[PDB]
Amino acid sequence: GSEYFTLQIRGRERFEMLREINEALELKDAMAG
Amino acid sequence: SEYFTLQIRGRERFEMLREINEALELKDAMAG
Amino acid sequence: SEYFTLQIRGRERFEMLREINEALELKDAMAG
Amino acid sequence: GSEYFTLQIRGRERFEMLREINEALELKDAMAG
Repeated sequence: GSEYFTLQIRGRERFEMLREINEALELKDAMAG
Repeated sequence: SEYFTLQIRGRERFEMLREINEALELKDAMAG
Repeated sequence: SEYFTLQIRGRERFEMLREINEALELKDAMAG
Repeated sequence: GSEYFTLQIRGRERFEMLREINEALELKDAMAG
């Protein structure tokens, strides 16, 4: 299975941007299986 | 400022998002 | 709405940003 | 040299987010040469 990694992000706005991207990529993951 | 953490699935995805993240940090630093 | 264009240098970078872009579109569509 | 590609982006906020990312990546390009 996938290994998980943690990224340190500077700034709330940047965090929210990268979090939204990550959440979207994970939704794509869910449709693949 | 306290920094945030984001947990990412997959090495390639992590490396991509890390590259983006660090490039954004560089852009801030180069502006001054 | 009129959509925007962004010009990107490099196939790998383009594919990465396109994947992100389309995943965001999917997230919108799945919310309703 | 690099080939350029155009991406169609839906929504101004998303455009600004991806544009900022792209601009940052290109700045990194400039420091490599």
